[PDB]
Amino acid sequence: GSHMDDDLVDAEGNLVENGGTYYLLPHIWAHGGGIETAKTGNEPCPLTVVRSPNEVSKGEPIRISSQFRSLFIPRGSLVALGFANPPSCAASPWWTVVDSPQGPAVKLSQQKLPEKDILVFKFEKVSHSNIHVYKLLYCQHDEEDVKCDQYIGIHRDRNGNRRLVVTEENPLELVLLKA
Repeated sequence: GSHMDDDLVDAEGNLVENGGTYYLLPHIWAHGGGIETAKTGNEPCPLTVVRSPNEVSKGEPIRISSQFRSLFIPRGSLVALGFANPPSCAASPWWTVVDSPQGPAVKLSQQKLPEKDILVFKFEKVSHSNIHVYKLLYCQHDEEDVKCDQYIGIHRDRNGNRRLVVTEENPLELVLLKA
C-alpha cells in the first residue's frame, strides 16, 4: 500500500506523472495564463521564463521530473522543471534560477547545465485544502544539502513581461493541468 495523499495531484484529481507534461496555470483566472518564454534585458533571444498575460492561453507544456525514476512524485520531492518543447535558442529545456539586481530569476540557458542547477524546485500544496493548488519553492544551497525557503512569484517588467522570479510576496499558486 501507499500513504494517502502522498503525491502531486493535477487539475483533474489524478496523480502527476513523473516526467510527464503539464500546463502550470494560476488558480486565479484573472492572474494570467500558462508559462511562456520571452527575450528580456540583453538576451539575444527568449531565455526568460514568463507567465502569459492571456488568461485563455494554457502556455507551454512543462515537464516535471523528480531525481529518481518513480511513477509519481512524492510530496516534498525536489524537482526539475523544463519545457517539453523549449525555445530553439536554449541549449536545454530545464529552468534554472540566476541572480540579477532585480533578484533571483527563472531562466533558460544557452549551454548544458549541471544537475545541481536544475533540481532546485519543489511544490508545496496551498493550505486552503484541496483544489490541488501549489506554491512553487526554489531551493538554494545550505552548504551541502538543500534549503527550500524562497517562493517563486511574478515581476512585471515595464515591457509587460510577467517574469517568474523569487519574490518576497504574492507567490505563485498553480494548478497543474495534464498536457
